[PDB]
Amino acid sequence: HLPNITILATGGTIAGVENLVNAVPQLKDIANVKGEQVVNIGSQDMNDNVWLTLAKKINTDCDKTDGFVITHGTDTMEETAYFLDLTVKCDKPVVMVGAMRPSTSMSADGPFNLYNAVVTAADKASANRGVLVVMNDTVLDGRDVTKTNTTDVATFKSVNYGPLGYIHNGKIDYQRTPARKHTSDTPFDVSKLNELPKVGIVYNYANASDLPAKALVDAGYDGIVSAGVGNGNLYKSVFDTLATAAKTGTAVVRSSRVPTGATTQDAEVDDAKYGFVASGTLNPQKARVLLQLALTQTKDPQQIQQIFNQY
Amino acid sequence: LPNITILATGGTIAGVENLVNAVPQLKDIANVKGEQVVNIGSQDMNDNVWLTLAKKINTDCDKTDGFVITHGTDTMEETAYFLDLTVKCDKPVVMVGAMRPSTSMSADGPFNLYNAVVTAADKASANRGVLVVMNDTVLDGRDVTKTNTTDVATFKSVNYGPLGYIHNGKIDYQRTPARKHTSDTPFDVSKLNELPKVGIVYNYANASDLPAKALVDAGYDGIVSAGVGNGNLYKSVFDTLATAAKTGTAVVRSSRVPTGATTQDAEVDDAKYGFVASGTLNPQKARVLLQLALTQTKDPQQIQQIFNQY
Amino acid sequence: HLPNITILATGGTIAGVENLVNAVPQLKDIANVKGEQVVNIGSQDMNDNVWLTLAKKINTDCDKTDGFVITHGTDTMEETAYFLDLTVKCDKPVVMVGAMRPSTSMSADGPFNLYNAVVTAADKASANRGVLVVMNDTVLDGRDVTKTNTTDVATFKSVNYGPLGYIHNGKIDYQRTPARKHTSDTPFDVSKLNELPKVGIVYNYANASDLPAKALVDAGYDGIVSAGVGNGNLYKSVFDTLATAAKTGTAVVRSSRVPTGATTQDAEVDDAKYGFVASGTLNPQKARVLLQLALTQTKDPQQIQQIFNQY
Amino acid sequence: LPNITILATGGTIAGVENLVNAVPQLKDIANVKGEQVVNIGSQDMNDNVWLTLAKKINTDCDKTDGFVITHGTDTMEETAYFLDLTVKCDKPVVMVGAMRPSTSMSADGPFNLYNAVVTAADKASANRGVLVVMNDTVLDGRDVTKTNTTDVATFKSVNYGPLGYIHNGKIDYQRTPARKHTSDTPFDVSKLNELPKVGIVYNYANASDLPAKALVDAGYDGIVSAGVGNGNLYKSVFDTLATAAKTGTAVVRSSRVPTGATTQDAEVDDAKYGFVASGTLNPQKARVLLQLALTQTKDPQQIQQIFNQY
Repeated sequence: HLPNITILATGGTIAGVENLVNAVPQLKDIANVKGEQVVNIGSQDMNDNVWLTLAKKINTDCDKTDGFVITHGTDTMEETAYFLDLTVKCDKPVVMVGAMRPSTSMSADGPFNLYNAVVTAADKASANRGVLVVMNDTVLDGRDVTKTNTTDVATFKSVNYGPLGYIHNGKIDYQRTPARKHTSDTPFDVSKLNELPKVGIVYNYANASDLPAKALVDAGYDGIVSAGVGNGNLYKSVFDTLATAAKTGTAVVRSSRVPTGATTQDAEVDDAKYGFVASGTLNPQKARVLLQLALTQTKDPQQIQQIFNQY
Repeated sequence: LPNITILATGGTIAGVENLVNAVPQLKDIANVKGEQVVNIGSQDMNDNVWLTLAKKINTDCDKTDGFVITHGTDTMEETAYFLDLTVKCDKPVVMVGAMRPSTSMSADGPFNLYNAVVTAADKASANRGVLVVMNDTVLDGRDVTKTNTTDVATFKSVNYGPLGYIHNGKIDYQRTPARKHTSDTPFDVSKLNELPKVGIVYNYANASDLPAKALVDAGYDGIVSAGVGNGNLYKSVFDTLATAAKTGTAVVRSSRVPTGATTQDAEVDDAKYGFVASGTLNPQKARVLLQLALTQTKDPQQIQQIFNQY
Repeated sequence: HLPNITILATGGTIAGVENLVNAVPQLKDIANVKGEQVVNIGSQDMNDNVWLTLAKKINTDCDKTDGFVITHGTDTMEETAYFLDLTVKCDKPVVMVGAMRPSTSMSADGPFNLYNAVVTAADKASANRGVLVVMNDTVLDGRDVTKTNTTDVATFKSVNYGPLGYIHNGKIDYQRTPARKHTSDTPFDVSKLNELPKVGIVYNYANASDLPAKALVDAGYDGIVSAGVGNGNLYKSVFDTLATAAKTGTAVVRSSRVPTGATTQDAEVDDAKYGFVASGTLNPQKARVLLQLALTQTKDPQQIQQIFNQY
Repeated sequence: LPNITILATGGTIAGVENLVNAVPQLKDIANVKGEQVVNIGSQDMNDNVWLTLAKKINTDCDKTDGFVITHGTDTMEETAYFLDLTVKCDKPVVMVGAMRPSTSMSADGPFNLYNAVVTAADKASANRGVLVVMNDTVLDGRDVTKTNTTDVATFKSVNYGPLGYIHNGKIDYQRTPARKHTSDTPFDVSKLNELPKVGIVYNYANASDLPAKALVDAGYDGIVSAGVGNGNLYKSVFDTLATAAKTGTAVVRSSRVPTGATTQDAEVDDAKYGFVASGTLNPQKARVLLQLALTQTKDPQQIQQIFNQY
């Protein structure tokens, strides 16, 4: 008896959706695989509608399978993974996987990546660890995982807290699990939502224009995430715009363009004075995910900060 | 002992005249003179300070043996690259800051400043471009970047590595940047009062096109895209920047991904759209080169050549 | 009411033992500190006797304090930390700390390192995580922590599974804990031992002499750890000597000189055929610690392998 | 197309004559000829193979445009440095291997070999020393090391970084090693049948002196210490090596620590004891340089100078 694993595809094939058991025939040795094409897009075009589709599908079909593998482009896999980490209520394994080389190229990584993703989704030890990303023989938690390099097959790393386990010869030695609350331990419930609160991201740098921030404010955005410099700092003109926005109903989260480390609460910005929230180790795109979901529950900055301290 | 000028741009990391008293060991390695150029937090760094610093270094080159610039860490990597392209003095120019306040336990500023002066005093530091010295390491201004929000070891040359390490006041240099810098560039800011307007837009799932449209509507000369993966763009952002490029806006594809190049000949046909690929330059560094490129040319093929040489 | 923290010193001072509350006066704000000089040596001379002294002291004095900080040289801190991780039965916090710069040098790291070590030992959340190392604002588990650079203040990293938490403004956000069994979950009990089994380490490289391995065998060593090349591979002459030793009573553990990754069981060496044990992610010096302790319980290679799979 | 010679030292990574059939895309970039020099696992690499490879490359230099050497990954970093010091051909010499078996899913060997040939065919690769090409990256033979036991991305130049990255068959080189290599070294193995005996001892808590004593008793010409921290030694190991140095044994302090230099002027008075500090050379790389140094001199001051130049 092998586990039933459902592959949900979101784009092109990473090996070579119903043909994957022929493209990677050794999947037969580890699982009974069934494939469904959910959508077909490049992940640079990933969007809220696809996120809601995936969460609802996994939650609806949880009782019909033993685990899920989602094939997904690498560019925004880290965003989808965290969205699902917060909204999936199935605690069976949910594993995302992609490929940094075309499936037609020399030494394509897709085939073995898919094999190892199925290994992970079939391992009972993978349950209750949240939504996972499996790339380059490594199991990574959906919160901390990020794409660190533009081209390397080894690009995906959990840059602050490290991987959960390594895969060798079809076996995983798990030595870690994420302590932040995920899946069925979060209050986020998207089962009935057709849309998510509007949250945009602005970058900070020398001489930064306030026009991007102002355009999101003019459009009535529900939240703005700042990709700050250093420990979440803001260029003066951007600071001025976001200070006004926070006092007129917009939720403002300070994150950082710096690729590792937390944007902390007790540094150079008096968040309580301005009504801002500090993102911790969540990078701008991950902080956007959590802020959108926070905004389904509350608009209060103190309550949003508590959310950013727990999930 | 060599004469070293410390140009301060903010608060102390260890008045500016007092640094020899804060770090008395500096007297054993250099004759130090300090000047306060501006006094701002580096999160508020801007074009006017960049122009002031380049002009000052170029004007005072003959008056000193080397320069150390004290600077906040948040945007040091941007100022370093700007100076790397516009300074024509080939005497050492070294930037330094501190990740812990000078008043805090185990403050890093004192030894960082000591090592920055060591570097500026070392004859072997000349002709290597503008340098950043942090955590016992000499880093080239092009590749150096702040990798962590809090760690004293945050500054790293994440693609090509450091130039040398400092131990007991001595540097073993094993590398130098091949990209053209300082007097090997055509960028000459000596007579400029302002720089071309270049903004940065971020890409992510469901990204709004409104930031890009706002820069276009303001007549920006260039826009850098902090793309996903190998410089890819969310569809609506792509569409806005493609239309803008047809009108003459310079568009550089960079990446929010912290290491690796945004390459030509990947998923985006840059020649078709009139875009430029930034290579290993991250968004804020690509902005620096794009502003300077736009002092010379608006033509995308020529801008691409600049992004392949500097 | 502040916690009672005991500082156990093993060498020179890292800040500036009873004077430390004067060298770092802000310790008064976070703990009631008492210091004891256990030994006074450079950690390059660390040895079994000091290890046994420390474990027995912590176990004896557990009920007299709220947590422990051990000041220790950096060169072998990673070895002592893992030894204590396996032998301490006090589940109150035990934190090791050192300094990469002299306490008299510019920007000495010792003072703040000690402050943060006391913060960690005083945090109730630090309990039950095993023996810890606190360096450069980071809390690291004793198993995976290793010295990665010869001079950098940021040298200590948990290179396979990452840190447990980061320290900012005297507060720790713990997001991980080690899954391998430690402290009171191990069977290793050194309370009555005056000596440990003899275990030496041999290096592998091109053209490697068998003479180091032969000298340990001739001396009747109880175990030998190989610092293998790649995934625990051995130069032919070293392989030949260790194959003979394993069949004549010596325990042989394959580790690797490679600084990250596991020496795995199902690679190029048939460990069952030769009676060898694979060390997993334990580097040679850490594998020595566990092998010495395994040898207090058993000489059987299969049982030693199980130990290397659980601790 | 350039003529590239593939010298194989073990099993295939993608007979040796068949590589153009395993990787047909090689025909689009080079005229490839293969020769099997030896057939061993690289964990069994040894002095005789090193001498064979250096002599073969030096003899056949005029007959080809570049060399690729296929080699096991376990000791590739040692062979690369040996060749980096002894090859006098300044045409490209590139080493390559594979972390996954050629028969396994997503085997890395095929593309690694393709990129190695790209590198050997690129005129810009010349005069950079012996190179290792792995995971789309060109790495200098001195600093390159295997950092992980299993990862395809294991090879990194952990102190000074890579020389260039390979994308779509093109290399952007931004660095070159400053330490002297190839024809800038005095090491000449053309007439040597053997190399001086150099062994490596490890340091750790409670370390036995018996390994060191065994090498001394065998009359080893040199011993490298894999020290703790900045090249420190356990007392009993120290005492044995100090006595041996007084008798003429060459002793190099390296470090088991995987990055950073073993420096002069730290905790060990090298001049007093007659020891040599290895710098950034790890134990196995320090052995390579020490063996070659001992073909020229037994004097510790001269050996230290060699460790400061190569």
